Amino acid sequence: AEAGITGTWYNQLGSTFIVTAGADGALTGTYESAVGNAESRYVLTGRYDSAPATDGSGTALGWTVAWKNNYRNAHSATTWSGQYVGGAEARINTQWLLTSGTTEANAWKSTLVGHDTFTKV
Amino acid sequence: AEAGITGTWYNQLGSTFIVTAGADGALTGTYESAVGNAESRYVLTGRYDSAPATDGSGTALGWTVAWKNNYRNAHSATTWSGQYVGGAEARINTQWLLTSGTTEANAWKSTLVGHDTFTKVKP
Amino acid sequence: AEAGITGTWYNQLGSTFIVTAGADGALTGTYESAVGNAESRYVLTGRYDSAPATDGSGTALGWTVAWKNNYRNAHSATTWSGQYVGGAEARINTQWLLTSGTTEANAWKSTLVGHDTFTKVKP
Amino acid sequence: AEAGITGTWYNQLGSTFIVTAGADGALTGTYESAVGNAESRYVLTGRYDSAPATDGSGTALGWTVAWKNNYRNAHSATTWSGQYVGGAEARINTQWLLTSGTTEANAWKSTLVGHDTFTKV
Ligand SMILES: O=C(O)CCCC[C@@H]1SC[C@@H]2NC(=O)N[C@@H]21
Ligand SMILES: O=C(O)CCCC[C@@H]1SC[C@@H]2NC(=O)N[C@@H]21
Ligand SMILES: O=C(O)CCCC[C@@H]1SC[C@@H]2NC(=O)N[C@@H]21
Ligand SMILES: O=C(O)CCCC[C@@H]1SC[C@@H]2NC(=O)N[C@@H]21
Ligand SMILES: [Cl-]
Ligand SMILES: [Cl-]
Repeated sequence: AEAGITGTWYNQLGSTFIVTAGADGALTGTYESAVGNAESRYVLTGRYDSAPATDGSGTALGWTVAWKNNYRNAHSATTWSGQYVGGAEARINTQWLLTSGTTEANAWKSTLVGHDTFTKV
Repeated sequence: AEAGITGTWYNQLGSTFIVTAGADGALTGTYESAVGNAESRYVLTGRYDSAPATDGSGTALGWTVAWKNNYRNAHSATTWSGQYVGGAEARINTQWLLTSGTTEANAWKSTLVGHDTFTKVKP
Repeated sequence: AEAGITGTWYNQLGSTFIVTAGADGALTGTYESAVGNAESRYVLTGRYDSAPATDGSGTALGWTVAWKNNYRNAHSATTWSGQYVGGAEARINTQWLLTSGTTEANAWKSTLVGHDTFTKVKP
Repeated sequence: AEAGITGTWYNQLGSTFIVTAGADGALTGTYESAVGNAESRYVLTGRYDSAPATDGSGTALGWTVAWKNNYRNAHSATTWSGQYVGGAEARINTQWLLTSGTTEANAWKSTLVGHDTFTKV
């Protein structure tokens, strides 16, 4: 179920995700990406489902980062959807969608999809 | 888009999205889905990139809804990633990922993908 | 759907899809994209699940196009996964993944996702 | 570039992918999944781009499997889109879409998305 979601997590690209999970299902924190048109920290907000089921399943959650801060504005946003699994080795396994603002003409290629796995290691 | 995004929006399935965009790039609201293991409203939170470009580009944004409220708990969460295009007929075009909590064995089938188009209602 | 799928189809972007469905569940044809780093026709191959169900369910199918022909090489490939719904107005609703070849460092940005709806033309 | 794509590959679920790559860009073979409403082998057909670029990049490719054979018909099809990287440890990194045939009513939940990594180990 929910619990040790709060913390500093890192993914395979070396990005850093620092989050706080509130008792009612809210997620707040900052994100720093190791790749892309990004630099320093960005604000993130999400939600996680605070009453996961009791057949050892993961806890579903998701969050968003709009890539604008006081250093850069990449006119895009990424949303990560996945589930947390705690235990000896806790992991957050996600799939994400990165949409950039385009003109109608380029709207067909506005969205990248990928997957990231986060650990506190 | 903060004034332009704020409002009531509906999508092709008949689901309702009520949102407020804050000066800081924040999006907060409630979502009511016309389909699925959902009932009543659910809280949503997201962000939108406040200073787009001039030009006729869309404003990127995204939000999340964990499908748990006082009436139902579906143990899943959906994230919508898309762009807002304003105008007389403003629209928000998105693609979404719906992940259900699963055992490690069934994790390969935990995520659904789709796309929704939202139309804003007057006011 | 083998007779129903066989034909010329166009999607919202103005791209052409000419296909033949074989008794064995095979799909073979050519694709012409209205957008992207593409020119002329490209070969496509796919499969479709020949014995659907009775009922008013769609026929699942999917196909791939590697964007290389005698005129252009974009070093990318797109796969479309969707369902065929026949009737007077038959449609093929799909979601696709377009992967470009990259270095390991840029692999995180190698795949685009989208959705296309195709309309069959008479004959 | 292209080359040792032909062979028997296995993914993290233990599924087996046996493919033959033709000199003009065709891929043919069989697929056996370790999970899902599937059993025994299924026919697969795909394409790979036979002239990848010369900045050590992967070779883009994709293939499809309709899940019907003489044992089962799951009324679905999966398409894998990704790139091959050869070398000491060759890998095929993909993202896939699994669409099941549904009624219009259930069309919103007809497609699963996931990612698989294949090795010859
Ligand atoms: O380039 C941009 O548009 C802004 C930075 C995007 C970074 C992406 S989001 C998904 C992937 N996971 C990460 O940790 N960073 C990249
Ligand atoms: O069934 C669930 O797990 C919760 C309800 C999911 C409803 C989905 S979210 C994406 C799509 N868009 C909608 O408006 N409703 C469905
Ligand atoms: O630019 C490329 O790499 C090759 C052309 C890609 C065209 C894409 S495939 C999905 C979408 N549907 C179309 O008909 N065209 C675009
Ligand atoms: O259950 C079905 O509809 C048929 C079997 C699906 C097996 C899937 S395809 C993606 C993932 N990768 C595998 O090797 N098998 C599963
Ligand atoms: Cl606010
Ligand atoms: Cl044939």
